[PDB]
Amino acid sequence: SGFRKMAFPSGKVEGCMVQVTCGTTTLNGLWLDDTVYCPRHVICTAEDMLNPNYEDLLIRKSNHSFLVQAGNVQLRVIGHSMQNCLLRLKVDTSNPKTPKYKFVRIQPGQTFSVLACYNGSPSGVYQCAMRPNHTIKGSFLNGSCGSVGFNIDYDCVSFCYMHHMELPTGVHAGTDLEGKFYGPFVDRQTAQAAGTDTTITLNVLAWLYAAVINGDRWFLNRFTTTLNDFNLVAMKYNYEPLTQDHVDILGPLSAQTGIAVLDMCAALKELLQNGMNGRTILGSTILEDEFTPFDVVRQCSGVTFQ
Ligand SMILES: *C(=O)[C@H](C[C@@H]1CCNC1=O)NC(=O)[C@H](CC(C)C)NC(=O)[C@@H](NC(=O)c1cc2ccccc2[nH]1)C(C)C
Repeated sequence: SGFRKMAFPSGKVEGCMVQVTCGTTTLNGLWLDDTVYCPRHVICTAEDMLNPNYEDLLIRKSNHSFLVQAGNVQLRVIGHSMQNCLLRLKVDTSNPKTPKYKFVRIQPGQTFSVLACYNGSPSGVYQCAMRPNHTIKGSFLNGSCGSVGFNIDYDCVSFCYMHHMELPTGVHAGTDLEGKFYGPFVDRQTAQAAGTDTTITLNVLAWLYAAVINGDRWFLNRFTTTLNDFNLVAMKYNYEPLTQDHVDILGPLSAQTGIAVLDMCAALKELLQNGMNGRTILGSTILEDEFTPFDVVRQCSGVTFQ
């Protein structure tokens, strides 16, 4: 029993973190086989960052403009290219600790673990949700760029995020491991704001199913609702509309609890309209939206506390 925001064991990823220096800028890189991936703004000076032309900045560098350090071992750069907002540095050694891996671009609402690193050295692990507005609420200081987000399936690390910047509201933006940003953001120290955000309805619902699987039913009710009548309540409270696809995804959790999806939607509508009345759900006083249906099935027991 219990329910916590759980990150994946970070071991396979720790063995891939290195340090990349260029000029006076130092950040982290990701060392898979004979390539190190890192944000391209590593090549910027402080004044380059306000309006950089990376194509022009990069052609002014050679292989030995880049210092790559793996623990105490220096790695020699033997090639370099720009892929979108990343640099790919080819090195003379292939990482013996390279795990089975993929590069994946995640969808909004999905979760992943972040390994926060400084100077190529892991320092912390926590779980994040890609928000609807394509930011994450991370915890990043100076020197954190090149930290990666990932999921682990079996033995395969699915890298899905690399960190680049912090927005004025204190939230974070970055790219997939092909260098394409999530959201409309660019790696420039310009005026850039997060779009308005929304609550991830599919995740709130999945977490109510988690609460029932762990033996709590106090928030349920005798009513039901149509998809359309729920979405009028969703609009009022700044929740994403629920689609038939979301209902289908919640199918297995509905089967393990015997609570029909639209019956749970009626429960949520009631929670939104009436509040929680000083009570908690899985230890929380608010409706939690950073757990996917996959997160719930992963963490919860397959047997309901009936
Ligand atoms: C990576 O090393 C570093 C990590 C941030 C430092 C603090 N917390 C972080 O996550 N990222 C950077 O330094 C960015 C460099 C590239 C984008 C070229 N720069 C920033 O993150 C600054 N970036 C902004 O984008 C910014 C400032 C600003 C002011 C008004 C309106 C919009 C707006 N965007 C940060 C302020 C540190």
